[PDB]
Amino acid sequence: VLTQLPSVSGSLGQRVTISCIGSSSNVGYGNYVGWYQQVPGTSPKTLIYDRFSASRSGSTATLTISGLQAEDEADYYCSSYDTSLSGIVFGGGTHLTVL
Amino acid sequence: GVGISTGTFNNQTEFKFLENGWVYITANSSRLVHLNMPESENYRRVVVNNLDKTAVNGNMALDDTHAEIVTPWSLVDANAWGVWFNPGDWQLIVNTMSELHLVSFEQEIFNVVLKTVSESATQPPTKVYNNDLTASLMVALDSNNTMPFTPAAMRSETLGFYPWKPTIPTPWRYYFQWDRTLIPSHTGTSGTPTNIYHGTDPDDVQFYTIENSVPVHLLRTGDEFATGTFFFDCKPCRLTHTWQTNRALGLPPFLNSLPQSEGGTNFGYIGVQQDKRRGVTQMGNTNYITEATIMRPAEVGYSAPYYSFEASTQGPFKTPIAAGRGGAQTDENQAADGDPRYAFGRQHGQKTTTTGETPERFTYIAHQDTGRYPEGDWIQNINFNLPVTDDNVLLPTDPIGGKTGINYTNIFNTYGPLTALNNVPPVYPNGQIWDKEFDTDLKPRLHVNAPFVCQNNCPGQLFVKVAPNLTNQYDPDASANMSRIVTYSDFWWKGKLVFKAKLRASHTWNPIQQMSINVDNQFNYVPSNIGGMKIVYEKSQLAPRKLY
Amino acid sequence: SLPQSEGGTNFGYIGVQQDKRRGVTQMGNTNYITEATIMRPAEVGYSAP
Amino acid sequence: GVGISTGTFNNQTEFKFLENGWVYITANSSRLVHLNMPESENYRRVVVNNLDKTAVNGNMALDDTHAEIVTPWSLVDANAWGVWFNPGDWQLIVNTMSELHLVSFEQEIFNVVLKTVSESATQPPTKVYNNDLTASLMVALDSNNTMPFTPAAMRSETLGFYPWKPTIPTPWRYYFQWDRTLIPSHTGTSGTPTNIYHGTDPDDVQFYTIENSVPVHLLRTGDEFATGTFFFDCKPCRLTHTWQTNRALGLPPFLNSLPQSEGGTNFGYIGVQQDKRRGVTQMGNTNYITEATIMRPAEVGYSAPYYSFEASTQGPFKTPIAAGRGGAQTDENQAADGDPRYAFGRQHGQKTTTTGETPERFTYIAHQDTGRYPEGDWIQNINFNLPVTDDNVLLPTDPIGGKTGINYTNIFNTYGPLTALNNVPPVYPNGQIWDKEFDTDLKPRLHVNAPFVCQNNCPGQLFVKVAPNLTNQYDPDASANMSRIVTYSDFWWKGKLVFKAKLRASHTWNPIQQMSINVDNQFNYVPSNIGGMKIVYEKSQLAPRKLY
Amino acid sequence: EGQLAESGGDLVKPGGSLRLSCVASGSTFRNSHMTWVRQAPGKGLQWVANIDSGAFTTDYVDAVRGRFTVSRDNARNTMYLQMNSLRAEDTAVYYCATMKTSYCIDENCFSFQAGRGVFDKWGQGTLVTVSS
Repeated sequence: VLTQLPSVSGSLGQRVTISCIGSSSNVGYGNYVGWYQQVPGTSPKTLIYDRFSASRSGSTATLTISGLQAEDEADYYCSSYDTSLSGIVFGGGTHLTVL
Repeated sequence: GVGISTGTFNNQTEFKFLENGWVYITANSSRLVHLNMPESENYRRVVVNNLDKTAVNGNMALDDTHAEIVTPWSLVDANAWGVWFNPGDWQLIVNTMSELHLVSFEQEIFNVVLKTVSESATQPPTKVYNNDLTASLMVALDSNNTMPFTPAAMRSETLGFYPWKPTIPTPWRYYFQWDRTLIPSHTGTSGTPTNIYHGTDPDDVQFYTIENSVPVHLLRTGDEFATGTFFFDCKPCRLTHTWQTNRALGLPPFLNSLPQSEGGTNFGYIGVQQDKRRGVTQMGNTNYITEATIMRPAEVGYSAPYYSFEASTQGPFKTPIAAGRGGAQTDENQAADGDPRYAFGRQHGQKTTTTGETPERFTYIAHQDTGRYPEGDWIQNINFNLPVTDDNVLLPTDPIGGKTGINYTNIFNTYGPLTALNNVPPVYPNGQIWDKEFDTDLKPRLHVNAPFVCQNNCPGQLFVKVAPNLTNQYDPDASANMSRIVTYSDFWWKGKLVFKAKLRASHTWNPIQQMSINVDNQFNYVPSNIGGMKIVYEKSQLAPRKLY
Repeated sequence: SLPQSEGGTNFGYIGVQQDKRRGVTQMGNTNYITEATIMRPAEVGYSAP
Repeated sequence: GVGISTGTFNNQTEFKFLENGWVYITANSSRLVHLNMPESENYRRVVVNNLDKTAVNGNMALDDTHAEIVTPWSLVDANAWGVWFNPGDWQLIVNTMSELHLVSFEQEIFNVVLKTVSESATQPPTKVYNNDLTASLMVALDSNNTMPFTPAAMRSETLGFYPWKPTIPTPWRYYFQWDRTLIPSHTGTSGTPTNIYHGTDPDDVQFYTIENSVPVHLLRTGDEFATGTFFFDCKPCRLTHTWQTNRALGLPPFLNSLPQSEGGTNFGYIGVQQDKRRGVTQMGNTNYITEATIMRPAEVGYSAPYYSFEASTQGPFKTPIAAGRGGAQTDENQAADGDPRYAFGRQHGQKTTTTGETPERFTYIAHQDTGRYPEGDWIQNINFNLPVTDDNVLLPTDPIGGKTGINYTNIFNTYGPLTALNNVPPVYPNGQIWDKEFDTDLKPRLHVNAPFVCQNNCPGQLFVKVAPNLTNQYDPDASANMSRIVTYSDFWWKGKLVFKAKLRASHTWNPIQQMSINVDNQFNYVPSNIGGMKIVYEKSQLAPRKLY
Repeated sequence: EGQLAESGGDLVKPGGSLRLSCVASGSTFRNSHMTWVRQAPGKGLQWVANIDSGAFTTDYVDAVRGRFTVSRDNARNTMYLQMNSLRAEDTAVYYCATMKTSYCIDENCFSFQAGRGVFDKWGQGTLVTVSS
């Protein structure tokens, strides 16, 4: 299971980064990475297939969110494909608190 | 005018007998072609991707990725055997003729009808089909062959084979260049191989338009069209098959001990021990003279990799082979690489009363024994010690590259200066008649799809299209789709195709194979009680001819 | 099934399932017709050692 | 007849090669033209007066005031390059041709379709279309050029550039005489500058009606119209550009010290002190002979007041300039006065799928170097004492009239007897092909809108209209607008335009600039997946020619 | 645009069997790699299974190996998950989603390449519980 931060927080309008720190032969390897947003009781929404941005950044991917608002004060999940399991794997999820 | 017809229906086949055993065969075809107006007047550049199917490891053979220009024009293609001959005419041709020459081809369009569908707004929907005495049908004949050649027989999209059933043309499209790389894999292969669509190379871009490349005639309900007569230069085809393989070439060995009693097991014997015999062999270090080692004038057929896929700018494609499999006549389950498999629908042979999307398919087992039997092949060392030991022989039972299911025959090739082979036999009804020779500097010896290949040129493709019928609200500066009155057309297409054939002569004592209606296949050539019709496939090279 | 909007991700689709398709193939023991298995008039180029 | 087509569709461009490198180009263009019935059958006289926009001091350049006659006729105009050539033909022309001649022009209207729209009384709106077979279409060719010449290319209102898209004719209108005074001002000017529309001078009134000046042909659904070939007498056009300014005319100075190693760090030296040199100069009171002061045979290009507006009876208008700017070739943002800017819609090159009223625009930076670089000019006193002092030199950095934004070059004219300049280069696709010479006693030396100008006359304009289709309640004694059956026409316009060109020759060791498709512009010349088309501008005078 | 719709989730006795359904709308289902994912209340997203467009191959997680069976019907344009041998751990909200098979290289997507690990679209979901 990929290692994902427990939570991050920031005031309105600021920039934040949520990191996915999985290992090699995994998210930290040539495979793609995906990020999803979800509020408890709602299906996840795929952010990066506009103010968002993302970068695999070698062995640790990162999603740079900006323009924090009351909405988007939600949970964010990291997913990829693992060769050691030959299957889709997810990070533990991360919550965002918007001040 | 409006009430005067511009032609006559004709679907008769004539055999005009000439001198010296030659027959002038005239095949007339006539069809009622129905054409709807195009989806959009705009040419499209569509990239078809099946990256979902290919992404599954080991499924690379199912690649359909490509790029194509899709056009508002429809193609009237009559390049198929079933369009010209019914089973009886084909029976006469195959049973009596020995060779077939393609002479001429002309086609014409007449009795053009253009109609408009007006749908009422009544709460129960209703629609009425009015005429439009001023609408036009655009007909373009590419007599200069300026457009890509797209034979519809390869997709079972030619005109129908039943004179009494109306037929439709095929929407025209042609490949737009593209760069695409697909590294093969297998089930259990780790990770995702390089599977990429690279776009287009600008140096290869080619966007053809009928409007710029061909003169377009506008045909109203009182107009007609005729392409004129084109004359082929293709080489003659043979309606005879060869059976002699290398083992049956030349003088057999004299038998010193002939059998003395009738019976299957009462064989004859050569007598002279194999190492004391006479003759010639290409084995300069062996004394054995046997039917397997004796010299033959040349090689009949050739071996090639079977189910070999080669990749290039556009991706992988199967390597074609010019001959069928060996022994398929004894067991159809062994029919494999080299035996063309045709799939078709209710317009082109399948029972017209069948339901479902499943097509009708058949594998053509060519009579000619030019193929090979890779299981009986083998290689052995230059020293030629007999019996051959394990280390000195490579067998079809031997793994190559560590794979248990692949052997040397899968990568073996024996095409050489001594190779001799035959042309592809005609396939009735779905086989293609003629094909265009490539514009390469060095041209292939034969085509796997047509028995007639076109040295210089052959008839330009015929394109039809319903001219736009605008509404008063037209505004060309609007980005939305053009507003057109629902319009369709029905026009009669008549073609005349002229062959020349030689009548066969009985060279031998025994009779030869012929096609005959029999109790097993009786009902394939007659309609059912509900009018259902089918056109089963027929073989075309029954009579045998001596190769050497 | 033609595409309905501009952009790369908007592809077209052939629609008919592959093993239900129509055409001519030199593969006499399979019903699959793809752009890699469909019959072509001849071979352009060649592989050599 | 109703059911017989009266013409054929053709959009091919033919090149027929002749003796001594001359090549005869025949551009065929064909379009389906869609025409609606006019809003009113009456010749209106209407004045536009944008006093509200010009009332804001400093907006005088935004003036639109004008009196015009609006007619019920529509103009079928094909005087643009895009109507006759596709990008590939333009590539061939510009790359292989050196000079171009306009030879002939002809057009015809055929396959006239007339329809009427009836809207049902059914509660859900619906409407149906019927062929009014007796309807008529009024065509009028101004063979004698009696009507005012109104080219559509100036308003981006010519026929479409795509053969496969229906096109509309522009509603015809022509300027009426008016008087207008507009005193210029700036933001902060007190009060209101004199801003008045003075009406019309009776001595200049000119009211033109087609029905009185031109024979009108009534074409029914089965009739056709043809103008007959017309021949031009225009001057030749050059598909080459001149790079030599005044600094590059004649014999360069001899270098007494050539370099000894490569690289841009190593230059040459003339080696003779500037005041001890030999040569000819027009500076009778100085001994210096320098590349900036040496006598050149004449002057290439000329300086003109740039962004100068001159006023006449009809109000302000920009002074046109016959040459482009300098430095714009390296920095497009400097593209300025003298470089035409074309704004066009989806009929004439803009992407056919874009949504919005914004037109697609481009500034044509010509390859020729006949322009000027005002920031590099300077005047200095007759004494010519070097280095020049502040009081003896006038620079672009110096103001005029106390204005910090206006320098002397803005009001500077150096057109003289020694001025040498070139004709405007063709602009593809939106550029006008030909133009009519002014009917003045002294005619202008060139026109800025079309490379070809007409010494005496050139082809008459074509006006199409839908003849009134009256109801049964028509009462000519009624003041209200005429009541007519909603009617429209769709007719095929075909045209043939004949050019005569010369093939270029290789004069130098090096290759020259050529048009070519590349990965950057690859997709401009092909359709999108939903049929999106465009035609991007391409330069004309690629090759260089030595001016002297 | 069309969307997916799950159904069949509900409390069921442990050790039993059930069958979740995922109806698909739009023409892309026949062409799409389908996947099932499950989310336990307040827990992390957990992959369940994937099946390709042509039903050529199927993959599951070990937690459901030999217990769940994914299947699809292009004629019914639907996906199904047979959850046999239900266990307490199965209590969660189950979603059916589309795996992105193609990712474009250029931002305007003039070039494409295959990949795995990103889900393009998600369904509504259905709640399943395992208790007596």
